[PDB]
Amino acid sequence: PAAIPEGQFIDSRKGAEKLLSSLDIDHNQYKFGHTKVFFKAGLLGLLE
Amino acid sequence: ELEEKMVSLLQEKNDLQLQVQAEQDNLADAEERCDQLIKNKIQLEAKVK
Amino acid sequence: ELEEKMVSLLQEKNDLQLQVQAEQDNLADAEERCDQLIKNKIQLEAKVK
Amino acid sequence: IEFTPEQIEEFKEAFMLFDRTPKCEMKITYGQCGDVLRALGQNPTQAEVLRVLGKPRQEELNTKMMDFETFLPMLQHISKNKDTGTYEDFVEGLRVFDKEGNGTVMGAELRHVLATLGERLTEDEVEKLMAGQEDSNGCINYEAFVKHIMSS
Amino acid sequence: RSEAPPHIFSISDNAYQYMLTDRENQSILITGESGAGKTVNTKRVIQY
Amino acid sequence: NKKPELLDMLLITNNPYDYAFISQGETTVASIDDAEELMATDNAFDVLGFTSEEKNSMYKLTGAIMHFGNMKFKLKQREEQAEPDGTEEADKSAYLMGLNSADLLKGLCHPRVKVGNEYVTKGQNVQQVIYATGALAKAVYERMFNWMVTRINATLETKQPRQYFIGVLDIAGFEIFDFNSFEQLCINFTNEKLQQFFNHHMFVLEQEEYKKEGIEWTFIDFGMDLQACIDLIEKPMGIMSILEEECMFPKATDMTFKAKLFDNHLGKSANFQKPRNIKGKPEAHFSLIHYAGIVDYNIIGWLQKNKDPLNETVVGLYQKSSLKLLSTLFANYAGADAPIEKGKGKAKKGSSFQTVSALHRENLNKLMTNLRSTHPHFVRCIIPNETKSPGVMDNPLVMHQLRCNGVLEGIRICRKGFPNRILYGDFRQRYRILN
Amino acid sequence: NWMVTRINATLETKQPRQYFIGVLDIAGFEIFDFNSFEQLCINFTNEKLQQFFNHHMFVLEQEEYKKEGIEWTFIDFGMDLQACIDLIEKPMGIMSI
Repeated sequence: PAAIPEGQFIDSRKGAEKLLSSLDIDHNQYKFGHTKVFFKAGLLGLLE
Repeated sequence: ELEEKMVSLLQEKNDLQLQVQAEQDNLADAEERCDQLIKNKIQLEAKVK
Repeated sequence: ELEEKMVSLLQEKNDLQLQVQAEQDNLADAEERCDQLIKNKIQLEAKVK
Repeated sequence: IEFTPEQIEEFKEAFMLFDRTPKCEMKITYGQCGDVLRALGQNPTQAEVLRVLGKPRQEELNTKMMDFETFLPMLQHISKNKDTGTYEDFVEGLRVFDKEGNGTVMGAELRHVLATLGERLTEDEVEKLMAGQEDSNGCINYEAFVKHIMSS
Repeated sequence: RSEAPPHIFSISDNAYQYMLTDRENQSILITGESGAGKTVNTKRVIQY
Repeated sequence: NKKPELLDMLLITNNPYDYAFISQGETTVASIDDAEELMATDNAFDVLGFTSEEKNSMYKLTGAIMHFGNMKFKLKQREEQAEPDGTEEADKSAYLMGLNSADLLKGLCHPRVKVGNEYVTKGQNVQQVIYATGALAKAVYERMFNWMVTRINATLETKQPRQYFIGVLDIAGFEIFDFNSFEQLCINFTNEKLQQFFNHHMFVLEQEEYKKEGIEWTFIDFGMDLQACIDLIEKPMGIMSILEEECMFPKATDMTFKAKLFDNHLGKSANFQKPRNIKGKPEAHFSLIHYAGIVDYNIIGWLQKNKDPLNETVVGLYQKSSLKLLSTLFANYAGADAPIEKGKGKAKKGSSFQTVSALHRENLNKLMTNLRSTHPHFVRCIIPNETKSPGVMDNPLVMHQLRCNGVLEGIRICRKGFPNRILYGDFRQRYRILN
Repeated sequence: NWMVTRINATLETKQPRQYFIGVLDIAGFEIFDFNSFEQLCINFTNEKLQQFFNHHMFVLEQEEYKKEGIEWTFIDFGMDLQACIDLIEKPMGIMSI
């Protein structure tokens, strides 16, 4: 919960990058576009 | 506190009767609006003949 | 003793309500009966015209 | 950091009652070391007691007795510790047991899990804990439940 | 999926919880020419 | 009025003019604030006896209907199946709900389609989804307010006395703008009958009440009637009209709706007023002899206004929601058990998202027949000006209005009509020894 | 067929409900002289099912990719089998005659 304060995003993209960065992932194993994120094997199943 | 409760019953008895009337009329009106369909149905089948 | 009489007043309320609910089931079965006739109209209308 | 005079007396007031012996012993058992901390208004796990006991056989009465001269140092130790478990550490844990975040969790589900996970409870500790607030549905409100556990 | 080594049992369980999460109903197809082991598995799939 | 803390959790914009569901702009009201009125009413909740949770809970569910309009779908012409450019827009919705965030952002665009009885999937084309999301927020509001009234009556039920009542009728409508639609029609169709009850009560039910009481009265009346035009009893209202007996067939349009009115009502029934040539390729307008003014209604759009369809899945997944108050707003029970035979609804009856006009038949019978049996008290409020201005009056308007509210004939009977009325046993016992 | 009737009648205890899954079970590639109405069913399905792989595994994922508008050059793998399922000139053809 400590990853995103009051007003991290804003840009829903920019604050997702903050939270996902806090959880030590790069935006390639899971990819971003506009609307969606693309997950390879295990990635989503690792977030679980 | 029992007496305070009971007093609602003579009233709810009259409450129910009015609704018993109103939904019996609602049933009657619905039965009529079904009766027009049932009665015109003979015409519909006759015309098809 | 009025506890029994309390329930007795409630019994008139039981039947007045049990009657009405059954008249909702009266209109309830009539719900399929009614709309079925409205549908039976529309097809027969298309059979005629 | 030390132990104030109020802290000494509270430890004693209980210790005298705990040590139930016609002859001395001016000592408790390493098992009583647990429930004493509880009665004193502290809340350690058995694993915390095992973190601080030199008895790798836990649990049992008949190995090493401890004086207050050994207890009070351990109390000073417990007084230092942070890793006990907050409301937050529990609010985390609860958020999978609600099948749709309401607070109202199923009693039967709570039973199956407490017996299997964490430290594990006994049959009794399960049945005893769920004697309220059980309503005609079976919805134990996990948060107010936790706040009670915090309360005492 | 990323807990277990390659065996039919997890081919099942993986798809199961995915359906339970993302709502997607699903259909397995076994493939091989004529001489593989298809239906030999499927008997075990039913039992599992 | 909300503080910087609540601003986070509740997920309001810090900045203004962000909110998409607020058209035109930030319009003001003459003499009130927006801010301090919040603190007053919030305390009014505490005064109602709301729990500290439910304070935030009702606001949580209510506020999302601002949030939803932000979801900006964009044309990506390779199919036209648009997915909206963001997440924050729908997240500020999701969190306030506690619905599965993945279920939300996926299911909105790709739901499981009931095909006959089985299940298929589909992406919705851009506009299909855009409107279907707008459906979702208005779907929550209709449900929430209906939940609100029922939950508020709960705190105020007559805690065990002899339920004896007065009935006050407060229906806010009969508003005249260029835009009058089906919304204005369902409302003004009660106001018409209330005005008819004025006829039925000022002439009639006043002296009917006298007749029952058996006083020294003489029956007098004048021909001020509406009935050969506006349906009174539930059944006439429940035969009215083409948006009743044909609201389920794929070939019916808002065009044909005006036409079947024009066949059945026109010519012989003098009360009906026809359009001034917006017919054939039409906006479709009509009018009827309503006392206080000839209302211009527009017909196009009534189908969807009387079908009210939305995405299934996303509401069905809202049923599997959280925050208690958020959840309750979704299902059946409604303190009653009955089979659903459709065209609607639940009762009444089974499913087509809506058919509210039929639900407005059931309750209509229950209000009216009882209202006949209740003593009428009336106040016939007239409007002085269009300009919303205090103290000002216009003559042309008032000229017309006093001629229109049956005020003349209304004073011709209600000149002897007693405005004071009590009990004779008391007045006899209370005067006694004067003589 | 008597069994297929009987068993679905006895092992279906919840008519009209979802969800549903399934497993596809068919033979493989074989050949036989006497081609009448029957044998054509098998090899045609092994073919079309290979194509069910090809389309789902290479193409379908991309049909959404191309629409997303992401930096992604499309990847053809040159595995198609479409031109046998129905007749080019006249739909069905053989069946209608």
